Amino acid sequence: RLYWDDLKRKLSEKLDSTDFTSTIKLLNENSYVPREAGSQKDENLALYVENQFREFKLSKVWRDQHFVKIQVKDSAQNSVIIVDKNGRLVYLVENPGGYVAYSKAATVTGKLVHANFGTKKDFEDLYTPVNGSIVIVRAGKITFAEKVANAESLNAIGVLIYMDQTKFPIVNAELSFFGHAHLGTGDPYTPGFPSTQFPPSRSSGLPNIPVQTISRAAAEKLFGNMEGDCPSDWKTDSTCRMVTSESKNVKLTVSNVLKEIKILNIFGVIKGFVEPDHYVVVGAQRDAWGPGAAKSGVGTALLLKLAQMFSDMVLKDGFQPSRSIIFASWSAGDFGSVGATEWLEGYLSSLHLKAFTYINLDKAVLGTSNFKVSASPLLYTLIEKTMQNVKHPVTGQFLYQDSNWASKVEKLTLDNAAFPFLAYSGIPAVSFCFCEDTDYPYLGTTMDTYKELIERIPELNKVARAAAEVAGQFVIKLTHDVELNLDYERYNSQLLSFVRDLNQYRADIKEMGLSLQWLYSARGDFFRATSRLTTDFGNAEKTDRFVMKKLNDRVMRVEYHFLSPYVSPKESPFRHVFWGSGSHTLPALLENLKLRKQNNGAFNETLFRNQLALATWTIQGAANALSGDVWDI
Amino acid sequence: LSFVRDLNQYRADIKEMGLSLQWLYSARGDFFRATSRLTTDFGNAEKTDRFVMKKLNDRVMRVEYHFLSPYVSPKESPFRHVFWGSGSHTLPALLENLKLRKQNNGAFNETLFRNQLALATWTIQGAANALSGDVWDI
Amino acid sequence: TSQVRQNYHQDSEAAINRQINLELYASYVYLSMSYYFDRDDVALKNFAKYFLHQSHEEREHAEKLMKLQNQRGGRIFLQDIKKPDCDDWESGLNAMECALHLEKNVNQSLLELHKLATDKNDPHLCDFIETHYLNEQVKAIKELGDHVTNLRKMGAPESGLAEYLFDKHTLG
Amino acid sequence: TSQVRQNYHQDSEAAINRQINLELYASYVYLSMSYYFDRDDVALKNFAKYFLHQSHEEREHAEKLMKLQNQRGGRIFLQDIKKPDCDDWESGLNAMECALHLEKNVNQSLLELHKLATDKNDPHLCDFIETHYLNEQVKAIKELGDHVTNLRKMGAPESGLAEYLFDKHTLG
Amino acid sequence: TSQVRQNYHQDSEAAINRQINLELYASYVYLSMSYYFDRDDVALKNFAKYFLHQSHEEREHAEKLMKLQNQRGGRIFLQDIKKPDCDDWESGLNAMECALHLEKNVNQSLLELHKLATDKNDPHLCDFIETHYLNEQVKAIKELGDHVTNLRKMGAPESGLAEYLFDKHTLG
Repeated sequence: RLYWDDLKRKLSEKLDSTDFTSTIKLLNENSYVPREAGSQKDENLALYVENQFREFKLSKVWRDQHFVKIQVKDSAQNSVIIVDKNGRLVYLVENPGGYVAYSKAATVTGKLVHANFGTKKDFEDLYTPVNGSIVIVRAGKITFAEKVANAESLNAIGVLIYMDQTKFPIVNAELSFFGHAHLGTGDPYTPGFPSTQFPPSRSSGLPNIPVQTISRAAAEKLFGNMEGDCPSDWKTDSTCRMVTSESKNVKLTVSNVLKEIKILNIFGVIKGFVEPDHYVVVGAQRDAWGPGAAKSGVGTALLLKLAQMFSDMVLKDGFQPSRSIIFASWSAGDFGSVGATEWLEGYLSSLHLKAFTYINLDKAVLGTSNFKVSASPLLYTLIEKTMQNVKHPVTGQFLYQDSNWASKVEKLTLDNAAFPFLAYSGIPAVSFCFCEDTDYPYLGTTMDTYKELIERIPELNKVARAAAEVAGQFVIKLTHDVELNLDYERYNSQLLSFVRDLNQYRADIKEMGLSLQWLYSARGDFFRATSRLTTDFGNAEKTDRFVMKKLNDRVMRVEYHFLSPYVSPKESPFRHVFWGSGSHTLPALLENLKLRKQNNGAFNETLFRNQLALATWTIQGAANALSGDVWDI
Repeated sequence: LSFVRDLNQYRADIKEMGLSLQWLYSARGDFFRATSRLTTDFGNAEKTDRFVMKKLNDRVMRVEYHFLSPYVSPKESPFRHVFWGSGSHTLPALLENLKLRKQNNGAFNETLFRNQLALATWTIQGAANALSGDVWDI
Repeated sequence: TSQVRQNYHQDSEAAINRQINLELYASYVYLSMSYYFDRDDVALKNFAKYFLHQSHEEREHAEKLMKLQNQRGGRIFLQDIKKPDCDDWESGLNAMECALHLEKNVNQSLLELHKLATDKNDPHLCDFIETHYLNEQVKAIKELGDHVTNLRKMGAPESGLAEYLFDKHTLG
Repeated sequence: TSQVRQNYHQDSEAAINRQINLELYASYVYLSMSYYFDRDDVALKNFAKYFLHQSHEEREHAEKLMKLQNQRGGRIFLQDIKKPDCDDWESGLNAMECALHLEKNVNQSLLELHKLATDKNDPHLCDFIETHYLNEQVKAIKELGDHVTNLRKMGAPESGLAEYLFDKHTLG
Repeated sequence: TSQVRQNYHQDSEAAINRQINLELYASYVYLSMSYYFDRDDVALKNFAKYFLHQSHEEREHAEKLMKLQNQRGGRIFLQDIKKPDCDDWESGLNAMECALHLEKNVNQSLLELHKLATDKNDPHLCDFIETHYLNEQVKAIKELGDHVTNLRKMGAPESGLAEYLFDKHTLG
């Protein structure tokens, strides 16, 4: 067993002589260049990664194979067409190079209406009714899946998406791009039974309208046939317009088809010396529509180098992780973390007893200016201590520069592989990156190349190196300390913050005959439960692996006990009342209640009483799950 | 065994529906393996080492719960135990739906069965996987 | 519906309108290139003549597509002709490289058009594209490739002598 | 500054660029008009021929202005060529009326250009406009006026016979 | 990769090289046949002239394919030209029958080439094969069939008089 100081030094010095750019460049070679999930090139890289793991001599390397239905574009072209309502003659504007996976295959003709980013707010602020019209929106702010849903929610009949030059200062205006519009993760077409025969989807999160990505040039050509200046508030090109002329409307034809593919998740593992049946999981997306250097290459490179380093530290330098470290190369990430989700779904309710943390490595390097982090609050302390002794690659200062960084942390979103881990599986998760206030413009394009990457970021090797150090320090701390570096006390602030918000309606809870007393008591009981647990840790003999196991297991279950037990994972997979999606999340409870200031019928008093109940029960349950022995109350 | 033994009394009707029972047999096999490994582990454990026993005992303590179907809400159907609970998610329900296929009456529900078959298989696999221990042991 | 229309898909009609615009755009690019070489500070008269001829050929290409649209009973829909990507074409070599890129883009559009015509089982339109456009594009691309190669081998763009002599011997 | 430039005001240079765009626009209007008459449901081949010729003349007008810009040491700056105001020109008479309006607009632009050249004491530019443009516009406007008059007197646009016979006798 | 290459599959490139060899082989077969009829013990000068012309046509066919390879940015790869199957062609009739068999073999190769071009969605290559090769093969095969028929009906190969008169009337 080594000292944390030595492990820190060892990791750092191994990192110093590590060549990241070579690997990123290597992954950008023609053997791997265009690696859409399931393709032979994806399969090539999968084989290469797998071989590398074998050369690193990890305890065991294996395959997690899955068959899934994705959507690819048909031999028939998707098309964007302008129609003259006079005589109904059509003019072809574009056959897009790209497409949007999970779009309804259909042909729709209507008026075209701009809706900015297609955010929920953008739609309400519209002075043009979207109903029965095709909508065009800029990429960014929110996922394609959300834009489609918001629009579909207002009865739009189709969606176009372009990259405006203000948000995406790309010189080539003919650039086409890719994404998906499945409002979830995993395979949307997952019949619980094999079939020839065709069953409907139900609560799939799939679009019922066609959605399609277009080049900025094609959008500006559409603007050429539209009227109305865009609000300066949108801060967009002067090109932009709002609505088709009276005599014209647009026709969209999407003919994407379902294809079944064989994806491979490639796994390596360094077994733990004390509790090998518990793991930290480190993963990266291996697939990409185009070259996907930043989208896929960076992550996969870090995955490979981290795997190599840790294998060397165990075999040469005497590092002895208490718990196991699993390295995961995912496929079909581009379709909604499909690879990751399929694997997660094998262990719906059991995984949280083995995996205590997931570290995502996707898009860790996109810029230089900033260091962003999204994570479970359970990892805020680990993250903080890690930023306090990792240096900025350009700047030289420690990453930790703001004592208040934790309150400004944004939550994991659906397009992040870290999301299903936390919100569906109840495993604390963290994603982080070096970046700007600007999205990396080339993501999802054929311009996401190494050359492009090394050009916007000439210090690529140093920056990737800093990204590896944070992930590496995470992984060491997590498998070295006898306690788990999961700060369960953090959820007191979260509950406090939530009740603090809720208490801004102590009046409206009166006019409904409701007391919030049982909820306050749940919050109090959780506080007590954490306090008792901290005391127990302090009074425990750190060398007694039996008592530590028992205390650590309690910590490992905190996250999962915030998954609502009162909703089916099939109907709503994202059960986490803090971080998931649906009417069972604390945020939903607040939004339903904010709709009570308006005397409009949007408020749903009944729903709220149920939400209040389920929240209280969930929180009580978590407090009770943490308290320990049934005679201690 | 008893349950599959019963189910196998329809290996014909599973043909006329384009279905294989192969993934279910494999789940049953995997559970068998998982228990065998666990018994071996107990035998090889030092009965005086409360840490290793804790770990093995905790695995035993979770067997029962992993037969609660993870695919049904406890509010809609509280009795989730696929052996002992109530509803369309229990193994018995799967059999009863299938026994309704000898009558050419519309009571049989082929679609439901394919879902039942799936959920059962998944539940059983999950339990086998939950019992196997360390993820590198497979 | 037009009394002459037969086996002519609305998608093909629209694609023909898009191609008309592209041909007109190509005409405009070549017009711009031509007069760049007519500048007193560039002064390569045979480059200017070569590109002006290419410009006029593209107008003929556009006109033939407009004729085709009417022949098949489709309706011509025109859009703005975008200005060329560049104002200053830098050198004879750079202009040739831009022309090569342009002709390859136009070819790709024509191949997409042919794929559509094939998908809609329109053999008349397939034959029209093959006869009047596809080999013309292959010849144009080959010629521009040859020109680029010669200019590079001669030492362009650095060698003003190279572009001068190419102007006289190849384009004269 | 260009080694050839002399007595050529920056305002004149800009105005010449605007005129180049207008000439190209006029070429496009006439191109659109021409193919309208080539439609199977319009089918007046001499109207089509007449307007196609007018279109080609406008391209020549644009080219001569581009030549002038370079002759004087100005720099050509191109902008998008806007699509014509109309897709369906309705009748022979209506197309002639649109052409008349177009040529009068172009003439007004040329007169404004001449006024600028006069204000900047540029007699070479004045003479260029007078020689190559002003009388051509007067002749074009007079011809279109004559055509409109004849079509009206013959009974157009209601009389399909009038436009048919005008197509044969005046434009044939 | 060649700066001109576009939509040209490596399989098509290879197939074009194989076709070049076949055309050269056909040229050689016809050259051999020609000089057989120039032997003092055969002495049919119009058979000799006919086959020599056919030989030269095949060289032209090969050259056009070499041109095509370069036009599309492929690279010519040559192989040995195999000697013809026969040294002594026996009679005018037998030579015609061999030529018929040869042209049908060449046609089959061209049809396989077209099938490949179709599979790779290469309409330029399809059109090239159709335009320059497929009907030429159909005409050649028909002509040779006609010749074989006439020689048989006249009494060849037994009748030396038949081949003599065919030489004068059909090939003269």
